[PDB]
Amino acid sequence: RSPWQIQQAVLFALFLRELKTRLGGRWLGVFWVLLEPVAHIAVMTTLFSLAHRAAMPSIEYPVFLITGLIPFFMFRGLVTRLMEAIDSNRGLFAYRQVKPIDTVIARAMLEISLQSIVYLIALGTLGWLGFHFLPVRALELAGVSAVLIMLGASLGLFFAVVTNEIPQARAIVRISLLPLYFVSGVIFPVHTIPPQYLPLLQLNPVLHLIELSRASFFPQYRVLQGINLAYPAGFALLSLFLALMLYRLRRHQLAS
Amino acid sequence: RSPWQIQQAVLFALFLRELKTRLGGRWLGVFWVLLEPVAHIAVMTTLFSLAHRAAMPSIEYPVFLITGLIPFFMFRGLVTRLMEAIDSNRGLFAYRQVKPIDTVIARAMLEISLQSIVYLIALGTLGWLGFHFLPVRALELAGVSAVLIMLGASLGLFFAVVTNEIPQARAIVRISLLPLYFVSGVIFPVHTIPPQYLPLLQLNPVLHLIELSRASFFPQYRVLQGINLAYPAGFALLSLFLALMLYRLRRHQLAS
Amino acid sequence: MIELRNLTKWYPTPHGRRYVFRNLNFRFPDDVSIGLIGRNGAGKSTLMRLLGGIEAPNEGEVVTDVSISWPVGLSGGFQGSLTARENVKFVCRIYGTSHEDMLRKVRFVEEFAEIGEHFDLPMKTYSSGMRSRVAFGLSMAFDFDYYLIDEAMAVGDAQFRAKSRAVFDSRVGQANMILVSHNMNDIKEYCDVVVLVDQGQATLYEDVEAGIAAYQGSLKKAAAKP
Amino acid sequence: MIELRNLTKWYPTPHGRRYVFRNLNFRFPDDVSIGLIGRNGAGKSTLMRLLGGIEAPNEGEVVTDVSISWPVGLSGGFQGSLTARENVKFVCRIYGTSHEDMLRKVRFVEEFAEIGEHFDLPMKTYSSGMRSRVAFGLSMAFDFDYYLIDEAMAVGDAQFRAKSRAVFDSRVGQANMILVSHNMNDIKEYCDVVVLVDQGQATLYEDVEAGIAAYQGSLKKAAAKP
Repeated sequence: RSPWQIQQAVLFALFLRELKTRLGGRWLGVFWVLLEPVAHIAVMTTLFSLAHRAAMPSIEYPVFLITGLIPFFMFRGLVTRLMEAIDSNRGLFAYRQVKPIDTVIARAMLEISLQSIVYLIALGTLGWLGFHFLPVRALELAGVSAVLIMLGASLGLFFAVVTNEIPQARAIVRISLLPLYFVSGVIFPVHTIPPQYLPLLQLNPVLHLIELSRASFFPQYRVLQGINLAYPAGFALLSLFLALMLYRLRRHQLAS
Repeated sequence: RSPWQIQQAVLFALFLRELKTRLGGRWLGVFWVLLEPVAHIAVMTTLFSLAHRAAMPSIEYPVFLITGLIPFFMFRGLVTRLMEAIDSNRGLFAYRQVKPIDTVIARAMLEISLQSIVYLIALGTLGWLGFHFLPVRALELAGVSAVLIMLGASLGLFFAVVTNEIPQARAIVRISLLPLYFVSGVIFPVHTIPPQYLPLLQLNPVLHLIELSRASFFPQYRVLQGINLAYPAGFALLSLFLALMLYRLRRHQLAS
Repeated sequence: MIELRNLTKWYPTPHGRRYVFRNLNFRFPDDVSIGLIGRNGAGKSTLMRLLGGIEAPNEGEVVTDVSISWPVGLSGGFQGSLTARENVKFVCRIYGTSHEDMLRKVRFVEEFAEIGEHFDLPMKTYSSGMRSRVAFGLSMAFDFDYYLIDEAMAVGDAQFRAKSRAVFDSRVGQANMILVSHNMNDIKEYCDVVVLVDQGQATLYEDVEAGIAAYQGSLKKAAAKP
Repeated sequence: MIELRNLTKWYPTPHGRRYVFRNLNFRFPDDVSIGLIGRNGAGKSTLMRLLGGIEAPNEGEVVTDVSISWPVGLSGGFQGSLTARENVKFVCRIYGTSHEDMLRKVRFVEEFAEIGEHFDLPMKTYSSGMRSRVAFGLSMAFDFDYYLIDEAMAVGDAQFRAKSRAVFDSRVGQANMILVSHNMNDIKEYCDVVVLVDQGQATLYEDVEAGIAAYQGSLKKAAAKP
């Protein structure tokens, strides 16, 4: 019994276990999770269509909005469901060979698969409406998406380990996520905001990731200066190393 | 033992119970419930100051934003904490002489007291900075605030009774509250949006309540047409009657 | 003086309503110890919960003028986040206890529990026996006219069993107990009258041995049915 | 082979660390039945949990080359919102058991439980006896080298207790058992060696009678202390 096989078995068990809780018992969670993006699409198209037309006459609003909104939804879902993974299955730690990291990565893979399904469905229904859906450069888009996924999972694991025996921190990080919706410039193009506040907004790694994903997805998309992948890549690597180190240091205390 | 006396005793007990849970265990909840408004103040002042200056040169941004944001915070807190009151103390109905409505109104009065304290503190710190804090017409402001409080408590009770034995509904109403932040026009003055979408936005009662509160609070504040108190007042009365009726119908089934 | 008037309790099931009690009208004898006996699933626990106010009957009501306790040893009414002192504070806040009385009661509960520093720890941070000790203390706290017991005499360790039996014998003669036990010796020792619950109907026997024989005959008739 | 190497376990209390075990190193005898006895609070239950993997030691470790079971009859490891079939399926996936084996495991648990349609209903609607029955069935579902019992022979009704006793009698000769019981007749009947736990130290007696006499002498010495 090598550790890899039992790890895979318990990961599959936790994954389907999470899938049962997250999705509805009547197999209807997909309906709400598909309603979440379309409401934002509707309100932003009815609220900022002419503003985007004044912004640039090159890319239509729906595809440009989806290609940034869905990765942001993946990021926020990874952070939120990863920070609550350990303090949701306290009883399941009674069995041997369970561990908390297995729970957090089962939730991570469930969120990744679900949001990948949502992204594929959105791309399909976008191509069914006569829009442009095929990525011009798919390899760079895949790399950017992988970096964003790693950053989100790392931040979620860090918040899960650090904020043990203090639920109240979990209450405030969520309120930190709300301005990040507008700071990241997912809704409106960042080319319109004046440079007077650009550098303070260049410290958001998800901003760089979103612009690079849009640049790799669209043909002839102008990326402004200081949107290198090096800064979010280093941020993700450092945060992942820090979170893994903190989990390794506090291992038996997290199980309880 | 009159029913009012035992009701008051259990309300005071349930009230302090909700207090202990909501406030921090180290007497720290005041810190975050004061931090939530100031972050939004800072981001909206750094993001829309010149836009408000172009809007009207009569009312400065901080007081105008506070006087609409704090009532909206009270409304959203009432709805959110009221709808989760019954499915948070399921082990409390084992004792007799207690009812779910006692828990929901204890949470309502706790939220009202907390937000009133926050509002008074914000007004004090606004007057300490040389701004204008004294309401010109305080009776109309008090009536509008009472109507808004009743509407919020009624909606919370309705969502508590209706969405029992289905927590998934509580998952989606939160995503219904996020656009309501921008629909209600609390941040930016509603005088700037073109009339082409006004008739769809006049169906929000909290919009009417916020504009009427601002009109009763500020001297010489222009209120646009169709912002009568009659529509939100009738909305609140009808919703309260419906919620009380639905609670009375599903009384024994609620407590289990 | 306890009466069940038109008591009709049923549970919702996918096959319909599972009727536990159908228009049950029954008057308990006054100022005597009662032994509630019956088959498994006959509704003894449901009847005790209805008497104690845990479950509200759908039709009819329970009319009483004396204080009826909750099930002794029931730890389900506690909050895992709250501590023992706060829990008993809330419990005596329910009944409108005075400050001096509740303070002393709290001290009495802390002495009876023999739990120590964990007394200031939340219920969640408790074991099953520790919760049982706390629940027993608060159940015996209020000077109830009627005390409802459902197999609570066998909880805890041997020392806690002896202490609970000693305090119970101290309370014998000052209050009446309604006891639900499968051991007929306990019914003989601690009860003066017997109430047999079967098919949603309650039968009163002023003689303990007669009710025991009736229950045994009902069991034999049920076993003989093919 | 079971060994506790440098096992140091403590409880967090406001007055400091309530140490239960301090540098406990002890080797269990192999292929024999063990009776873990000791005073109340001496550390029998927490040592059993450490052996079963429920709680990890603060310092040291437990080294074993044989399967050690969870506390038999423990319902704390279940999910209230999940039904018994999916619960035992999840426990099967925990140990990496094959599909055919899981099927029979599920069938065996369902047949032993004798619950019925509620087997497709979740534990939040279950009672204490139903939870004990399903926990017992899920415990017997796997062939453990060592089975751990802490007063699990007093659960259920007379018929369920008799069925469990007959099953364990059939099991005797195929697997080993660690028993924590205050009744020394069960220790004499079922255990071959005795391990006494006192003051964080474990003492092994190859003779059951010698260990029982030592524990009785320790109890007498504790009672004689003023």
